[PDB]
Amino acid sequence: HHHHPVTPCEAPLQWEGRIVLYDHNTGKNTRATVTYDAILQRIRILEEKKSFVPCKRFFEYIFLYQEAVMFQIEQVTKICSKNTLTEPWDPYDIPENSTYEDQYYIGGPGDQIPVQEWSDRKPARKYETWVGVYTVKDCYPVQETYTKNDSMTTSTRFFDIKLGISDPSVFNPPSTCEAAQPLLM
Amino acid sequence: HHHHPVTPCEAPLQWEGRIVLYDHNTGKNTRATVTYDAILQRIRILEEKKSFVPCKRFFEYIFLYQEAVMFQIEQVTKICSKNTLTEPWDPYDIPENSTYEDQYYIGGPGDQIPVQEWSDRKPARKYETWVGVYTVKDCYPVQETYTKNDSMTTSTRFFDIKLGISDPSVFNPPSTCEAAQPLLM
Ligand SMILES: [Ca+2]
Ligand SMILES: [Ca+2]
Ligand SMILES: [Cl-]
Ligand SMILES: [Cl-]
Ligand SMILES: [Cl-]
Ligand SMILES: [Cl-]
Ligand SMILES: [Ir+4]
Repeated sequence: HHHHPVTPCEAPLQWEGRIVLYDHNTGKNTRATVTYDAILQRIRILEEKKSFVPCKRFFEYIFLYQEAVMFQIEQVTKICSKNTLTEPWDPYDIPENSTYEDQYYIGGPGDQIPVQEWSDRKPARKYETWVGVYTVKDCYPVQETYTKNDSMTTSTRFFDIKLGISDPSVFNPPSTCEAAQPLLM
Repeated sequence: HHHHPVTPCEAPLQWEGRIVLYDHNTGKNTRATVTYDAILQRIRILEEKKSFVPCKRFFEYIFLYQEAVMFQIEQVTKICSKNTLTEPWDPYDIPENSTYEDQYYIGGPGDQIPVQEWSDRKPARKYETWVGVYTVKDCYPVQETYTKNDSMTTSTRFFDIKLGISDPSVFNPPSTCEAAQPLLM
């Protein structure tokens, strides 16, 4: 008998890593290099081009939540958009009041890792809007599903995570962002 | 005035590296990981698959010139061919009697490398059948063009070369080569 943990582990506050964003609404899998900083509430997201995908435009996003602004740079053409942020900062961590779902091992004999699953499950709602899988040892994000705001659901996978920000230069918006608010999409 | 060098540098005898084979006769660019051993006169060549090339079969070649045999393994299906070698061993080096052509730098200010060009040029023949480019410092192969045997010409580029054979296991033919001489092509 293992004690149901009273609160979730604390996710790391700063890291450089890579994600896949699976958007169910359009079926698109966006691959990205991420710089994540829950202390200054900024996140920088660089989309990746793969061989022979049939879209031609790739974006860098710099979310600066402490200055209420997001910059979106078309990577090739360097066209920059500057937009106001209305929405609060949302960390990649387990909220304090989350429901404990389970603990299990991912992978094989010898090469396997213990992880935990948390959710926002509560008896009043049939369906969860949030599920997070996090390592037991270091509380690193592994996967999140997020059903939020009338039924736009995303699935995020996280990998190659490295504690710390070895390159803070990425949060400086480029010279071209003396700029306006386009919808680039 | 630099003295015309009396003999070419001596190419390294053993290395692991990668090549591109450009065959003019068919236009095909074959990318390969190579294990090269001029002492035991063996060479092992592993073709590389790239995303969405329209051929489906990729070969490992183990040339054992000291036992007069070559093994060709279809990589996925592991079908093995065992063939006799009639042809003598040919090293990746500059033959002793080669004509000196030139010395120059490849690349830019700060990031540039000095290399030499040798050939089999002689006044009796209008066209060279062999041209080799080799580093000045270490005599590493950079590029060869080979017009030999009625006008089948190949161009080879060499890169990521590492002195020594850190993995001799590659010269052991697989369990499936209790086997016969197919033409796989
Ligand atoms: Ca969150
Ligand atoms: Ca040769
Ligand atoms: Cl790719
Ligand atoms: Cl790739
Ligand atoms: Cl590829
Ligand atoms: Cl690739
Ligand atoms: Ir690729």
